[PDB]
Amino acid sequence: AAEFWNEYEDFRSFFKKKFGKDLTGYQRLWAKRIVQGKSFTMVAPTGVGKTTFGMMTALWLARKGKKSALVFPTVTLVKQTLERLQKLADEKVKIFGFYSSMKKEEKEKFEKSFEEDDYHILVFSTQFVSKNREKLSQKRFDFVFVDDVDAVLKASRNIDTLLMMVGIPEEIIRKAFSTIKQGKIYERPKNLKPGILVVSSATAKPRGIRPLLFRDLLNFTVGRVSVARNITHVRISSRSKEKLVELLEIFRDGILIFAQTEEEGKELYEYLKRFKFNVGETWSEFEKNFEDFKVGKINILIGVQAYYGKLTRGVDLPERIKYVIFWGTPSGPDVYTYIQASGRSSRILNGVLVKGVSVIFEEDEEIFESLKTRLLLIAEEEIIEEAEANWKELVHEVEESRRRSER
Repeated sequence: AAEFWNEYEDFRSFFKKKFGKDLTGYQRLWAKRIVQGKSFTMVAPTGVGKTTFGMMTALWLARKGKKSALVFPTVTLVKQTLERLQKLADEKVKIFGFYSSMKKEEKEKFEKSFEEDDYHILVFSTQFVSKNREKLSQKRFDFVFVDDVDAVLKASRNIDTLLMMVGIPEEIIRKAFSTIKQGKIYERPKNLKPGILVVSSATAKPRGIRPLLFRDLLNFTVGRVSVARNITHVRISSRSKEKLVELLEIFRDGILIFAQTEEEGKELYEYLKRFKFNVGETWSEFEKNFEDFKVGKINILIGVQAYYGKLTRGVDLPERIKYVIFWGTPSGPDVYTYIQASGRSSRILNGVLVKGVSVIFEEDEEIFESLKTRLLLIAEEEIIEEAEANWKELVHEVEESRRRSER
């Protein structure tokens, strides 16, 4: 249901009349948001009417004299949307588009009204945004629809451009980021009333600190942290293979070791094999070493830190994977790789979010401190020092949480 229902049914009707069919499940949901002036990420598959909704919404906003911008990754998408719009458009609505392979006549029409603010709907690509950041940031759109997600996150300058495009002053963006950098949360001014920002998808390769400005300014998150987690993060201020040996001696079983490089991984594999530990590697034979580890044949599994890796993301065994050890912090620092990797030790099993332990071996105070603040902003989780870690109690929490799971 929706408070502001009257605007929802007014949207619902207009859609069915113009488009011809009724809003779909996702579209209804999205509809109830747009009606309330909430921005959001379109978490849905392809072919369920993502572009159609953005298009129809812009049309519905034009009736009330509100302006929209529709940003696409390709030119053909710009054309196709322009064509569809001008066919569905009424007599009043002013619609203009722009791409490089456009006629000089049609180009000047766009540039004329663009400067004169004589438009209701604008359609251009992500390239256009890169060429016209200055001019764009000087305009406020009630609705901005971004189809390409990576483009938004490729340059920190991009995020700022959209933000200002939705009526968020540059001064407020600086103060917001200045606040977020310190690790605090920024309380946007309640009298600002920004426009609607809608991002079509979520990047399979997110990067940066910038993407957090949507969280405090438009109250939505571009990135895809996990629903929830129960992980204890502990840091070891060195690379002591023997500080490691005495950890494996109490952990004993269900251990994953992520090395920065395949070279350092082999070195670590040699050392542990030399001390007669039951260890296996994943760079040579993954399918077989993981199944042995899965069945209990192998106690320790060593791998290589990679964003979309087999061991970092793919593996799904909360009942088997209890402890995650990082031989050096993922290069970057790569909080998203650390996040995915440490999540192997903690997820829902038979109605219990089991307890997981993540240990980081980092000697570089500088690199570790970066990882710490970033983990705090993204996953709202902290990393404790070895001296605050009660290993016996941690091992207990790991075993006890997997009994309450069997219940």
